[PDB]
Amino acid sequence: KYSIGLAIGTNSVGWAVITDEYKVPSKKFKVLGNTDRHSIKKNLIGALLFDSGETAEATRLKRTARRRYTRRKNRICYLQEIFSNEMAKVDDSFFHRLEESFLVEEDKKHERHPIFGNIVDEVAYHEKYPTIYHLRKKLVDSTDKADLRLIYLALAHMIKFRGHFLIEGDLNPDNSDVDKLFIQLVQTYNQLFEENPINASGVDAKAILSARLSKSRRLENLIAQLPGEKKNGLFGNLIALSLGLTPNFKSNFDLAEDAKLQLSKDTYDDDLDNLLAQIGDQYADLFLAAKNLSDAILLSDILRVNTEITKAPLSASMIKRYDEHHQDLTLLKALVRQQLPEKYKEIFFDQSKNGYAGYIDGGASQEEFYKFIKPILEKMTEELLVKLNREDLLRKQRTFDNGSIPHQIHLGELHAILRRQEDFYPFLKDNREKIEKILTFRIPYYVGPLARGNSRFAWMTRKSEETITPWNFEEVVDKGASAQSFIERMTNFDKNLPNEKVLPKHSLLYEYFTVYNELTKVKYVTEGMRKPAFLSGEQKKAIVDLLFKTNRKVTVKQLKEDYFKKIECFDSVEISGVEDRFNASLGTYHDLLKIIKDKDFLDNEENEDILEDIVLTLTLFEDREMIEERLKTYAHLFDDKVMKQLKRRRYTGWGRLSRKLINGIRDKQSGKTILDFLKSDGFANRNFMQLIHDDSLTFKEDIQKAQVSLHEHIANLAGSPAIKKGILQTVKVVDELVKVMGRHKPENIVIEMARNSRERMKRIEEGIKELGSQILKEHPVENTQLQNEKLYLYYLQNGRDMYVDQELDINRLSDYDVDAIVPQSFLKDDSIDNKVLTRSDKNRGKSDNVPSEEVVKKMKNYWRQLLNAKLITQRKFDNLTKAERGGLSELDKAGFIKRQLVETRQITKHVAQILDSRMNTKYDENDKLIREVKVITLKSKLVSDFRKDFQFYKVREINNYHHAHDAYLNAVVGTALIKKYPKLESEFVYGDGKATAKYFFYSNIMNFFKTEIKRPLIETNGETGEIVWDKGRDFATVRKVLSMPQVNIVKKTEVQTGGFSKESILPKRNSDKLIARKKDWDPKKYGGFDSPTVAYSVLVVAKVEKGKSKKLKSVKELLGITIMERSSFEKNPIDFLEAKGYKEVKKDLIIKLPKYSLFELENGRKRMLASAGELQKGNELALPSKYVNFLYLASHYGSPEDNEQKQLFVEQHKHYLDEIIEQISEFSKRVILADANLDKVLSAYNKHRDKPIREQAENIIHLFTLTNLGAPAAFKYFDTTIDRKRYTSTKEVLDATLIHQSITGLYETRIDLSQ
RNA sequence: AUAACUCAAUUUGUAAAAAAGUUUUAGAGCUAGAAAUAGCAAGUUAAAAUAAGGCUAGUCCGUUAUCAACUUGAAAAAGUG
DNA sequence: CAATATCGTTTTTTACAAATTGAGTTAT
DNA sequence: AAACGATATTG
Repeated sequence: KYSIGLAIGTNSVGWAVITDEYKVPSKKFKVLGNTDRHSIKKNLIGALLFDSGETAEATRLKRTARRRYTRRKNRICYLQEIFSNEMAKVDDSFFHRLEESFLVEEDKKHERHPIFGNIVDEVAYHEKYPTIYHLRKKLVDSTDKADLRLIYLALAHMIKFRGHFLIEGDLNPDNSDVDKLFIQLVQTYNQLFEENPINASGVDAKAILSARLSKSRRLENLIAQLPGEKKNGLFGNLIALSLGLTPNFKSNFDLAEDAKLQLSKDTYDDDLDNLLAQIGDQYADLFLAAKNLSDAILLSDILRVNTEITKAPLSASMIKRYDEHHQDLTLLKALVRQQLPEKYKEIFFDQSKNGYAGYIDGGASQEEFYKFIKPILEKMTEELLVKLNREDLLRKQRTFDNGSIPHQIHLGELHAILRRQEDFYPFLKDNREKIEKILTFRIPYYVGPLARGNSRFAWMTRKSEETITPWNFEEVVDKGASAQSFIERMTNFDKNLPNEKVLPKHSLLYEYFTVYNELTKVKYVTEGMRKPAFLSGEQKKAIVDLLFKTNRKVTVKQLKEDYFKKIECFDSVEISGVEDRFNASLGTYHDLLKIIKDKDFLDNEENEDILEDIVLTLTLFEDREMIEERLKTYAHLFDDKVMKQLKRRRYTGWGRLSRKLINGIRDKQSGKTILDFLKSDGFANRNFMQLIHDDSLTFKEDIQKAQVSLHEHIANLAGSPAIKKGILQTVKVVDELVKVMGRHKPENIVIEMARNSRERMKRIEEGIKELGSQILKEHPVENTQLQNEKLYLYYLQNGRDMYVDQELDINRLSDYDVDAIVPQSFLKDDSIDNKVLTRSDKNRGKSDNVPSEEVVKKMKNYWRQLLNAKLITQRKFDNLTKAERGGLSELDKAGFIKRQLVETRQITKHVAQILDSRMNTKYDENDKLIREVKVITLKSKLVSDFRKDFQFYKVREINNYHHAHDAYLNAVVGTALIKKYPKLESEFVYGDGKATAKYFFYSNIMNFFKTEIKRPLIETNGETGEIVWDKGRDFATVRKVLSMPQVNIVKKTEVQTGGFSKESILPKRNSDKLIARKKDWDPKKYGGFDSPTVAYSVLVVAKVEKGKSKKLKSVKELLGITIMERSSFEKNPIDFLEAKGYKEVKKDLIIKLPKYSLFELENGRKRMLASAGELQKGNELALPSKYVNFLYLASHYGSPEDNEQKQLFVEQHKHYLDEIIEQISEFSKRVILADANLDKVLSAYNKHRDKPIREQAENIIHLFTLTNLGAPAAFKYFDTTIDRKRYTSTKEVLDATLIHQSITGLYETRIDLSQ
């Protein structure tokens, strides 16, 4: 009877139904409602359109913040309860006056002045401590009893903005010694390098190093004062290290191995060892003197103050900003009074402008302020331009860059103060430790929410049932159980033994397994032997003992040279399981050898269980203390020093397989586990896959007896949730396409699926740094410039030709080429991973393969550097060099040309497996599946070529029909292919010398559609002789369907979700639009929110009052039920509406009208709801095919003959231009009703009738955005911007007819809103 | 087409933290003038909220997914041409 | 009532598991 | 990152 074609997209599912002649049936569907019609004819073609599914990411970030906010509230709430009793004596109303600081005087309960509750004290406080940092410093330094209130403020400010937790352990501020500490580096160097000492030279390390520039410059500046020493010289890189940077010590010391050290990465103790153990331990006291100068200079850029003057150098640093800002602003006033007085009001009164007023009172950033007076200053000062570059000019203390500041330095003052004032307040002494905890304490990430079983999100497990707090957390939260659950709730079960947890990737047993499985198919021959042979049991264990347990990685060259030669005495050997080196390696054995320094223990086979628990622990837990905790049992087996280093050794990653599978389950026969068979299987050297599939053994069936919704099922898949929206809708479409054919399943279903600025500047910034290249500090760029492919590429290649070797010219990009590495005529990859910039695609070598071996030779060296500079990926590097493995074999070639029309994407196959198992559900007599329906899958190239080649052209911007057209051409091409070539079923249909013919064949698979290349009019399958294509009638019946104007389009109506409103918190204003940020906060006094999201409009017919007397008038209107209001409304719709003003509401006439709800009006004009307030265009323009194809060609400047018979088609049919405008205008005037817009278009067209046919078509294609279904949008007719006519009312709809559609549009229910 | 491993890149989902930003109030503006309006001085800080809120009352939850109509359902979802 | 213009919270860091794509080894 | 629905402003 029939087949179904689908096109699955993120915003659309197009569908078609086709009969055996490739025709698409029409049919009469019932039409429900209260209308004149009881039926309608509908062609079974259409498309569902829908807004994108969104990721949970924004939802998550909002969520994680919501919680940061409720918890910083409880921090202050902890602090305040401690203070309550002694503060209820100094000042009854203090913690209240704070609470209501936000209220206008009128709504206040206590005195307006928060701190002291009168004007004279409050005024005085502000005079003495302009900023809270003034108060922080005094409270830390001073010894005087201080006011409980001024103490409680300093403390809360520290707790309420406690800075970051990115450093572990304790930070101690101690500069002062920087000059002596630098001269200890220069001394404890010149000891070692006796020959060529560095002149300490009274060089000002102090200033150069604690200057306010970058690290990478403070370095240049410091080797600038050192004569005849390079910034890459040994002392050069030490200084980079002392400064916090990541330098590379390799070329100094002649190493083959990279030696980079970041003092404040957690592997520094292990990397320095790896170096020192290579260069000698007589260099320990050089990475020592560079650590000493590091601890005095770590926090330069935050501190800016000699810590000899104050235990409070962070606040002092801030008071410094204050004084400077004051000093500099006094001076900047004076200077403007003298020199540019006309412009003074502007700078200092005007908040509109980014003057000092716009800085302070407006909304102007430091950046925008600094951008405004750069000019003014130099047109006038010398010192202020110094400060503006440094970004140090009229600084505020609360700023975007305080993200540096660790919780440790604020804990610093927080501590100082308590110590100071516990001398006077007994309760600050008794509670000093509670209060540092509030600053200090932080729920560990591996615990998560502190839920009591109303958190979907939560997993932590309670050691008790009390309330958790920063002080009782250890004793009430079972942190270990939680830490474990954090990881184990996310890890895979062994798919094979689903009861069993996958082992740690780095499990000693796991690695043994991984090596054996790979060592059991290593073959080898000598000269003497008749055939290549597997390894013997005995051999493996000797290979494993001598090679795997002394080298991290074992080479084939080690195998030949180190085992065979020196244990077998073969001068020759030919190995056949591995290449170059062994994929598997006992990574963990050597980790543990280097640490437990006892070979005999790791081998000893009774230690197995323990060492498998040590690694599990090293993997489950990344908290070093908890690791210590877990490892405690075994303290007795290895020295103090050896536990200190086991705990630091952490692992991540999980296996794919369990312990039971590998070395647990036995063969009944053998009493041998898998690992036993890998370790020795005699003459057969069976491998895991095999072992699990050979019926000679117990294993396959020990496994088989261990095995096991739709919406749930689709959401559990792996891909964008955007495409998973398509997937559901495509299925739901298919079930209505089945219902519509009277519950008859198709013979066939055909599915095809479809496929910035910041991340690029970091890829280059980082790239060029590591490369030691001047190109940035020589042609600065910005984030948004690198969206130019050619510019991006130029910079990713160090301004250098990828195929030649020679600078390129930033000013000649437009003359050079973006060549594809593996050519575009194999791989339709057009990403950075397959593109290169070069002065011509020529220099590549052959058009017909990877870049030549000549080129690979010359360039390889550079490609490596770019690879090492993360300026090319491994994928790109590997393609680039592939010519030096014979490049593209005539079978790799064939490989890709099949890949071009065969879907390999996992997600598409998931789609097919679902549709198959849903269509095919009945079993035969021998009890295998009866496959009633074939699920064909197609790449999107087939139907695009098919469209190019027979001139069924597509132009997306005309209307939404092409989604449906593609799905029809998918059912057509799809069913034809597997009619003509039933053997391609193995490749396209879901379920269970030669290379050049595979190519030529797949290359040409689609020929049977054509009459010449000479093929017969009628095409047939040679075996069954069934008809597959009648070139004399079938191309005609395609052209019919394409030209068919009534195609079923349908926007998915959708209840809106997300933010209540816009986020912006607006000044006060009289306006019923404004929304209360909290119940008591009338926005007429406090400001608040505008722009709520309508979750859905709702038709109210009721009565409202009118005029002084409260005469009931009668109304029918659309009321927008906002997202906030939604839960209220649904709980009691009448009550909600009554309180809005409505009366005698007719509850049975209440229509939910989601976004997009459809309305047909007067001349088949349609509108779709956007809001209770604004309508969208609801009509499609059915442009004739002749005009579509005209517009394709015209706009598009085969070969010369056809690219001429189709250019002479354009010139001959130029009447089509005026005809196409005539079309848009009969439509626009019937349905769009944008008089002035239509008339600027008519005008716009007429002026440009004098311009090439190509140009005039490119821009008629833009005119369709006047006529496009959905929200109006701006477009240009040439240089004529035509702003959007919008429908800013929903009244006209209120007596129109509501159309309620099925997903397919086929079934309807039209209601005639005249009631 | 599947399975283990290797190397790289990506995607999805979760938790813990940070800095700003905004909004009201507080930080006595001053000297003229009846008045509207001038001149000058000031400005860097702070409290609080940061989805309204919710009952389950947790140092929890609140912006993802899912949604034609009619009948049936809490619901998912079924029945309906 | 209709044309036109303005508007939209931003950014950091740490820890982790899972698919998937695609170059390679070994296998059903 | 737009796009498009909410606002104010404006004619």
